[PDB]
Amino acid sequence: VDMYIERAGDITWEKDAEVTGNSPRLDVALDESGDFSLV
Amino acid sequence: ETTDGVYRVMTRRLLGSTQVGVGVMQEGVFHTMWHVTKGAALRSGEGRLDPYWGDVKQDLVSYCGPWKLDAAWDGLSEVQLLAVPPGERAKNIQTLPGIFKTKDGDIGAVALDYPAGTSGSPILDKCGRVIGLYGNGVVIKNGSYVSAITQGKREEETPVE
Ligand SMILES: N=C(N)N[C@@H]1CCCCNC(=O)[C@H](CCCCN)NC(=O)[C@H](CCCCN)NC(=O)Cc2cccc(c2)CNC(=O)CCNC1=O
Repeated sequence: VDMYIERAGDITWEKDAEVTGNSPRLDVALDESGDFSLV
Repeated sequence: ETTDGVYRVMTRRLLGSTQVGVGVMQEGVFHTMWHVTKGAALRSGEGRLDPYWGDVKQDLVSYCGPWKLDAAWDGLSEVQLLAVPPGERAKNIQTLPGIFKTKDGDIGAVALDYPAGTSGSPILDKCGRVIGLYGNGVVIKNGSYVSAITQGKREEETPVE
């Protein structure tokens, strides 16, 4: 029942950050309920 | 409180608390993903935050005022996810976005996979501006995850009578 927020930090870009992840290009549909699905 | 920054969104039942998501306080407005709060009210310290604007299709909700975050991915540049995972320190991870191609246009998308309660974590450009929130995405064939860079519209001020 009790949903609450607690601060977790400042928002900053980190200068020497770890880099990861590829850059996929995906065909997707977005429905009226906010669901993305692959086409 | 409404001091700027990134916040965890927690739920408490009978035993202890669970982190269900993350959101961004900016200009006195709290920004998070709809699936984190289901559009319900939030407590901040002793104060209540009431939903103000939201859109389940964008999977976004703002509290106390209209959506304030208006920076967009430029397309070409790397971005950072300022991930705030349950039970862990906030950490930045840098990545070059891919693309969700939709019938209505392209959406930047990050191939970064974090616990569900990381939903709402901000994605940043190199100026530290929030260009979207993490956590509305798809699972591709090998089970890994790709999140849209989900950003709301900062509307012009509403007229006054
Ligand atoms: N699956 C991952 N590799 N990572 C995801 C990352 C989640 C990041 C934060 N975002 C969300 O929680 C949102 C909420 C719904 C928004 C809806 N508007 N969820 C999604 O965007 C996709 C939507 C898929 C397409 C819908 N057509 N749902 C999942 O991924 C659920 C899923 C699927 C298979 C297996 C699992 C969990 C089991 N893993 C775990 O429990 C470990 C945790 N990691 C995960 O949950």
